[PDB]
Parts: sequence; structure tokens; C-alpha cells
Amino acid sequence: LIVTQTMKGLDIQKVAGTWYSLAMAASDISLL
Amino acid sequence: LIVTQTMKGLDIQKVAGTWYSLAMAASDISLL
Amino acid sequence: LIVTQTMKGLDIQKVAGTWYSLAMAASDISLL
Amino acid sequence: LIVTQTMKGLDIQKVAGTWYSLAMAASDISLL
Amino acid sequence: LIVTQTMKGLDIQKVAGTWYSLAMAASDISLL
Amino acid sequence: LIVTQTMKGLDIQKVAGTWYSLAMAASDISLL
Repeated sequence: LIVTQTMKGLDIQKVAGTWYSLAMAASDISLL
Repeated sequence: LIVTQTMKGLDIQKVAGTWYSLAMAASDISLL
Repeated sequence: LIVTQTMKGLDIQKVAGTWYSLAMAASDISLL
Repeated sequence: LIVTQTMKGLDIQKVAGTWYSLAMAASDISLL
Repeated sequence: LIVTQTMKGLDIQKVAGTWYSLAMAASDISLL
Repeated sequence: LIVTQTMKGLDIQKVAGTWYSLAMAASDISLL
């Protein structure tokens, strides 16, 4: 598979917590 | 499969919690 | 698989917590 | 964009004229 | 962009004229 | 860009004229 993730002009503030990521791509994605 | 995820001009504030990601793409997606 | 993750013009502030990463890509992604 | 304008403890007196505003924020600001 | 404008303890007197504002923030600022 | 403008304990008097603002921040600033 071909994966293209593009982000332009983002403004993020006050992100208290377990922020994992913004763009995450792979073969198998299992989150418990 | 071909996956294209584009984001422009985002403004995110006060995101307390387990924010995983914004654009996530893969073969298998299983979330418990 | 081919993975391309592009980020331009990001502004991040006050990110208290366990911020893992912004763009994360691999074969297997398992998060507990 | 994220805009935060805070004012505490202001004392204004004798303001003869075309007083527009105190805190003004927007995308485009053109004043002739 | 992230903009934070804070004002505490201001005392303004005798402001005859075209007083526009105190804290003004936006994307484009053109004043003629 | 991240912009923080802080003002504490200001005393302004007799401000005859075209007083625009105190703290002004944005992307493009063109004044003629």
C-alpha cells in the first residue's frame, strides 16, 4: 500500500494528556 | 490500496485526554 | 509499503503530558 | 490562528472621540 | 500562528482623538 | 509563529492624536 499524509498550517495548544502522534501509518494498527 | 490524507489550516485547543492521532491509515485497524 | 509524511508550518504550545511523536510510521503499531 | 486577549483592572476616563474598541482580533484588519 | 496579549493594571486618561484599540491581532494588518 | 505580548502597570495620559493600539501582532504588517 501507498500512504501519503500531508499537514500544513496547524496550530495546537494546551494538549495535556497522552498525545500519541498526528499522522501515524503502518501495516497493522491495534490500540488497547 | 492507495491512501491520501491531507490537512490544511487546523486549529486545535484544550485537548485534555488520550488524543491518539489526526490522520491514521494502515491495512488492519482494531481498537478496543 | 511506501509511507510519506509531510508537515509544514506547525505551532505547538503547552504540551504537558506524555507527547510520543508527531509523524510515526512502521510495519506493526501496537499501543497499550 | 489562535488569539487570546485578556484585560484586568482597567480605568478609562474622558474618552471624547471615535473610540473604536479595546481588544479587536480577526483575519484581515484594514483601517483607512 | 498563536497570539496571546495580556494587559493588567492600565490607567488611561484624556484620550481625545481616533483611539482605535489597545490589543489588536489578526493575519493581515494594513493601515492607511 | 508564536507571539506573546504582556503589559503590566501602564499609565498613559494626554494622548491627543490617532493612537492606533498598544500591542499589535499579525502575519503581515504594512503601514502607509
